[PDB]
Amino acid sequence: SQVFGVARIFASFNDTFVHVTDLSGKETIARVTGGMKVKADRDESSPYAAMLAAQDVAAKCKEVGITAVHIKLRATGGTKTKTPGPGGQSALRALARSGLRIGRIEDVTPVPSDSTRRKGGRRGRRL
RNA sequence: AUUUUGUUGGUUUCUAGGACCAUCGUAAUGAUUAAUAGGGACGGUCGGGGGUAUCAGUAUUCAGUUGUCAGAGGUGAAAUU
Ligand SMILES: [Mg+2]
Ligand SMILES: [Mg+2]
Ligand SMILES: [Mg+2]
Ligand SMILES: [Mg+2]
Ligand SMILES: [Mg+2]
Ligand SMILES: [Mg+2]
Ligand SMILES: [Mg+2]
Ligand SMILES: [Mg+2]
Ligand SMILES: [Mg+2]
Ligand SMILES: [Mg+2]
Ligand SMILES: [Mg+2]
Repeated sequence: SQVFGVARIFASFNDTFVHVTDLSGKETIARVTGGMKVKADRDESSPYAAMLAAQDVAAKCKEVGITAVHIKLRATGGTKTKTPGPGGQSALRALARSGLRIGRIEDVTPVPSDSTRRKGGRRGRRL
């Protein structure tokens, strides 16, 4: 039927990565980040920049033959936050509205079974 | 050692006295509770109680392979990087 890639979306609170690979993930097809669409650091992770980033990703996918993708959304994970950034929601909707077909969706945020010390110190970051 | 042998040393038998040792007979012969104190034993347990080994788990970082290409990182915004 369709030809599937894998859209590995890494949405932090400082940027948004839209990365489409093959099934194995060893072959990169298109990688457009929210920082390639704006010249201000403060909105590299904006929903607007993620939508533009996803459209460029979707456009590149079409000329190579990728007609559908599976979604593997992730946050920063590790010792840091597990909730996805604001750009992860926009890049997914933009991909679906660009004529690309959507397959399976999964959260693949790396989650420790209790692990390393987190930055900030005992008293946290004081603001 | 309490008396007397006319008498003082006496003298050791004698007398009597505790103090024990044996036998027999008397006797209802002789051991307070087990504290909703405690200690101990025992029986099924119950615990992320402790120690010594042992087996996971993903994560972090670093490295090896790869894949693409312009930014990545970080913040309230940036910059050092
Ligand atoms: Mg940023
Ligand atoms: Mg730029
Ligand atoms: Mg410090
Ligand atoms: Mg405060
Ligand atoms: Mg006389
Ligand atoms: Mg008792
Ligand atoms: Mg026992
Ligand atoms: Mg896992
Ligand atoms: Mg530059
Ligand atoms: Mg520059
Ligand atoms: Mg950045």
